[PDB]
Amino acid sequence: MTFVALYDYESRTTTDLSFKKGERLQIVNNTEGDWWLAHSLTTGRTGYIPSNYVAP
Amino acid sequence: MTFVALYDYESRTTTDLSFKKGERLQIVNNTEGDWWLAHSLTTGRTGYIPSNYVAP
Repeated sequence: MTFVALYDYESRTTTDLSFKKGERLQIVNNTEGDWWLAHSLTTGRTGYIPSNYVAP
Repeated sequence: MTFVALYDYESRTTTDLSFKKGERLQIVNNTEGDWWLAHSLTTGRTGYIPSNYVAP
């Protein structure tokens, strides 16, 4: 259910969450799933993807 | 190792990857881990966090 921040994190974009070590966080269930850093073998581009959009 | 895009996805920020259905993608191993949408019970803010930054 609930996690705790091991480290400070400063947001790098408009969608990530800043937090300081020790905060208590709850994971939100979204349709998109976990996000992974991926490389497209098709296009050569790279960045984060919604795991629920892909399959092995 | 390798996944395939089930759906089109259009990037919403500077760090996500756009792709069209059918592309082949490889997951990149990063230090940050998976990213989760989280809600901070401490601050009330919400957004994506690097899973490796937190523990239960």
